[PDB]
Amino acid sequence: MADEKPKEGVKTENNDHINLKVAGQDGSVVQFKIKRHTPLSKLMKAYCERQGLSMRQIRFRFDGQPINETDTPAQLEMEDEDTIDVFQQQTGGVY
Repeated sequence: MADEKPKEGVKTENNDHINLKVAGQDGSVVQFKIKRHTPLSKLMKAYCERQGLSMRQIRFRFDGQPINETDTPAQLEMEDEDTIDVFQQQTGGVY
């Protein structure tokens, strides 16, 4: 069915608080914090804002199984300072 798709920056209640590490071999490792029920997308958009060198070349992957955009750390078990391997461009960023 058709519905709204608000993709803006906003704050919300505090559910959980886990840890994550974006180890980009094609760029650099970066640590960040997020809640249990939170759209990883919000993290992507923010990334570009800082280092918009490869927003269309981002792919979160873990040493166990692939990850999508409609997924969460709740049913992924990716907490406790879990470093999710991520790949990026080769001639666009800086590694």
